[PDB]
Amino acid sequence: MQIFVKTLTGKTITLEVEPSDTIENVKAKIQDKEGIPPDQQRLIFAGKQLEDGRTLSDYNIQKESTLHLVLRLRGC
Amino acid sequence: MQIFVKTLTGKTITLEVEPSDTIENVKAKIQDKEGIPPDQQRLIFAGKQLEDGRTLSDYNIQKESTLHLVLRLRGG
Amino acid sequence: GSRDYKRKYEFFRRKLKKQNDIPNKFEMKLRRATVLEDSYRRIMGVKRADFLKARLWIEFDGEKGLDYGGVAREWFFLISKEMFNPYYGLFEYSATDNYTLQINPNSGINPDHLSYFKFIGRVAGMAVYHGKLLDGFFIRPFYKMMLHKPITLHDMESVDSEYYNSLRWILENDPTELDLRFIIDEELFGQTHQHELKNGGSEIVVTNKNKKEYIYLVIQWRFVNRIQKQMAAFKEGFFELIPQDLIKIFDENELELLMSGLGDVDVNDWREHTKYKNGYSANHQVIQWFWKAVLMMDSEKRIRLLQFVTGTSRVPMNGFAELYGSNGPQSFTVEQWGTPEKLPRAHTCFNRLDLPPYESFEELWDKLQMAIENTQGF
Repeated sequence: MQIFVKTLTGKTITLEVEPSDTIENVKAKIQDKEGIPPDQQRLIFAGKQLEDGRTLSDYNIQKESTLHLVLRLRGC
Repeated sequence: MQIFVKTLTGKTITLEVEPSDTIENVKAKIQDKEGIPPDQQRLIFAGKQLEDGRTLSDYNIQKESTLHLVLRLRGG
Repeated sequence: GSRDYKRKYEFFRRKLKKQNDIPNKFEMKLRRATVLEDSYRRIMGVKRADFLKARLWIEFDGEKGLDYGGVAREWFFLISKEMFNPYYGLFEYSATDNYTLQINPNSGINPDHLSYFKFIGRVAGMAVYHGKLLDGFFIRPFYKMMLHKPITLHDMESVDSEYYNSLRWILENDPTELDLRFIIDEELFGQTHQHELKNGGSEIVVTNKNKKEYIYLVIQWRFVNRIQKQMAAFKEGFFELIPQDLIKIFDENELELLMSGLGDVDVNDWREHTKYKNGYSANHQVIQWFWKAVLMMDSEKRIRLLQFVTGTSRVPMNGFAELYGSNGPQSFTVEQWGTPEKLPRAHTCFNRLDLPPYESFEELWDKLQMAIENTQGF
């Protein structure tokens, strides 16, 4: 199933995934397309941060869902 | 002693001063360091503007005590 | 602001009037070392404020024959450095680690303050009247007050985010547990007066009943209540040059842009006052590429790089030598960190950029751009 990942600059990244693929895996796919390391990514779907351990299945992601990419680069 | 004067940017500076010594020449030591004419200086300790009519013993200034400088506006 | 802005501006400039009975020029002879007091005597001396509309003819320190507009641009710059200098007690930075300006509620320590605020108001109007810029940026609520717009909780977000979320929390969650009362404590020269927002003072404890009104009073107190007279004097000077009704075609963001422009950064200054860490030095290849990138950045991107590292897009009056962070003065810093496939990171509190040792300029460029562009202020 295709899903899209929207970045803060409205760029949309399209991915081919599977329900059993984990969030870590999706972030890996993102690294491949965009060069951003998984630890520097956060993914959001329906307003909630997605946990790396869990799969696309137990979050109700479906065909053509939109996820949001947030970069974790800044602190104090 | 060692005293601190905080300016309103947040720039604390540090003087070498004598408890005998009056506010006037404290201004002069500030005059010496950051080049601010003494007559243009308001000095403040414990929330009160120090009168050059008196002495830093009289104000009970103590070692590592903290002073506040604000500059004086001239007017029409 | 572009395009929509440019039309507004043209429409604005074309409405500005100047009377027939006004000299062709307004003459000032100033010395740079006393630019503030010399400018104050001259501008506050004028018989009619309208005289300030004639072409500025400025001469500094006896110098004859410099281009008029260049000197005027210099004057607006020098006079800004002085009027907004916190040392004088009129304006102050909105926080120890930011450099946006706000009226200092204690400005009255100089008895003449109100008259200086009118002077600044006039200078700000002269800038806008004559198509020049001030050098200094105010907090949003200052611009909203010029426009006669109410200040709200949301206006706090742009000034103090930490404070904002707390006020935000006791709007949604119950505040009773922690015995909060309608008391606010002001800090002044290391001292602490305490203030109560209403009569009855300390005894009232913040609950869900009084909750909203509490949040109100904190807002008016922090932004509005105690700088009324100062803001009225500034607005009075400013409206002697620019009609109040006409300025209202601009929202607060355009007004800021009208008065002060973008806030271009001095890159040479910045680079001169950078510290390096964990292996880097001014001569290190990666750092050479870094500054090459910054120099190849346009103005808004430079500003965004600066916000990304420091948490703010603004620079203090003394420039990058006088940068503060959360715990006192902190130079802009670049520390070697991570591996070349990482995006850069930032510790905003320490004005520190964690830059990977990228192995080509282009890779440094792409990764820096991606970092800056995909993080957001607000």
